[PDB]
Amino acid sequence: PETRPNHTIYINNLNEKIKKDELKKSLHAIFSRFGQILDILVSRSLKMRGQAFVIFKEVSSATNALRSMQGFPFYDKPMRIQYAKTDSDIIAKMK
RNA sequence: GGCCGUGUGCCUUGCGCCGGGAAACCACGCAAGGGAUGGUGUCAAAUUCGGCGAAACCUAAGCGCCCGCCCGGGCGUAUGGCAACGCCGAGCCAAGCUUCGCAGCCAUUGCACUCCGGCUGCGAUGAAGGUGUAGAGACUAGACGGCACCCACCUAAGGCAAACGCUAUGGUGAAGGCAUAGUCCAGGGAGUGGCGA
RNA sequence: AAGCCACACAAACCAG
RNA sequence: CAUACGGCC
Ligand SMILES: [K+]
Ligand SMILES: [Mg+2]
Ligand SMILES: [Mg+2]
Ligand SMILES: [Mg+2]
Ligand SMILES: [Mg+2]
Ligand SMILES: [Mg+2]
Ligand SMILES: [Mg+2]
Ligand SMILES: [Mg+2]
Ligand SMILES: [Mg+2]
Ligand SMILES: [Mg+2]
Ligand SMILES: [Mg+2]
Ligand SMILES: [Mg+2]
Ligand SMILES: [Mg+2]
Ligand SMILES: [Mg+2]
Repeated sequence: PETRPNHTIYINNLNEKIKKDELKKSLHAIFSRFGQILDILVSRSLKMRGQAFVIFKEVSSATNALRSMQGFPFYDKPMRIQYAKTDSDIIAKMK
């Protein structure tokens, strides 16, 4: 379902075969139509595989991303999005 | 093939010893013997270039002594040389391991911000051990070699235990592979030709 | 000298 | 005990 608003969004249920360095650019171009993107974290580890965190400059870029991109097929797989349960280390150094 | 001897590598015993180790025991220095040194699989590849050392042993230019002197000689000696062998820089290497890529399958629906699941497959780099290092050398093979286990003996740090204590990822079960076993091919056996003293 | 290098070469044997 | 060296068979 949904959680409570955040600067960063939690993306899961991805295709686990797409490589780290390739996927970043496939995310930096597709989501930049909501606003500016700060950083995209992707790990291929057993725990973090098929998961991605996308950090925007403002909430407006992330809130619309939750609605406009909910269910979008990405490499023949549905894209599930939730709000982040924590604030990113990239964000914590400013506030 | 045997018997005596010298050297060097070896192990055992009985000595020394601010080294490492928790102990076993390893390493170090020497001296006297040859009684002893467990097992099964696996790996067979690279085998290039270039420097550093050696004992006995063989020989005697130079130099020393001597045959009173020269002419010959004689005696000592390595600094010359053979060579068991001890090793250094660079390049390459099989399987087993450290770490990385890509592919393949099995898992995994997982909230991270430091990196990270397991296999089998090539390719890659790490640390061993090789190789260079045979009588110039060519080639087969397993071993005394690299590797995983297996067994006997010793110790027990850590882990286990209330506890006498249990337990090996720690020791001990030699060195030989500067060619070991083989089959070749140098070499001597057995010729002249230089160089050398 | 001991030994080294080049060419030539018959055996069993010795042969790292 | 192994390698190599000096003798001897
Ligand atoms: K000690
Ligand atoms: Mg014996
Ligand atoms: Mg070959
Ligand atoms: Mg003289
Ligand atoms: Mg004279
Ligand atoms: Mg003499
Ligand atoms: Mg000498
Ligand atoms: Mg050499
Ligand atoms: Mg060789
Ligand atoms: Mg060898
Ligand atoms: Mg041989
Ligand atoms: Mg001859
Ligand atoms: Mg030899
Ligand atoms: Mg030998």
